[PDB]
Amino acid sequence: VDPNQKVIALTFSDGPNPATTNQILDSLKKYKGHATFFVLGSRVQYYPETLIRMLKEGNEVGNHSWSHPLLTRLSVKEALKQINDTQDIIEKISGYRPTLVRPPYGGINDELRSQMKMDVALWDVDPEDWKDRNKKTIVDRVMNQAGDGRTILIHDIYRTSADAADEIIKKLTDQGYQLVTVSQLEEVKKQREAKELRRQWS
Ligand SMILES: [Zn+2]
Repeated sequence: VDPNQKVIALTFSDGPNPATTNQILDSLKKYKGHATFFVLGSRVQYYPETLIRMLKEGNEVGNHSWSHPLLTRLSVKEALKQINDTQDIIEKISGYRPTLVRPPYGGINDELRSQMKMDVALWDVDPEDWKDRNKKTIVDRVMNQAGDGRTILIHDIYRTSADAADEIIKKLTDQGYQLVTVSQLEEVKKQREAKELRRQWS
């Protein structure tokens, strides 16, 4: 990944769902891009093959809880169980340990932050594809807001979202963006910031 060229992080919450997730994985593979999938533990348990596929194809996997409660409605113990049960199923299937967590609905507090011991990964651009389940509406909202360094949220459980994601992936690729994982974007930002180190010997 070249930090001097455009980067963007496409991210997908709520899968795996083979019919839609596999289509998105196909699009990413066709256009030579990667993404980050924030998965539900319950769905990993239903669809272990899709977890393996997304990892095999170079995508990053994050934790999106077991069954999608608002974690701030739970006790800390119950919320940690949602997260840890999801770590556990991912580990049991794949041997992979996610480092990124995306709390359902963005809901988090300082106590959960400190106790989860994971990197909280939210987003910058949200076309609300759960609300406007319409391919062109989703595409246009994303493409109008896309820019270097941004993180896009799509929910990979709807047909219109998978169809929109294919078009978004194509258009961003045509525009010269590198489609990177969340962790790769973090690294790019650090590489760009590190240019300031050169001031020490200028
Ligand atoms: Zn979700």
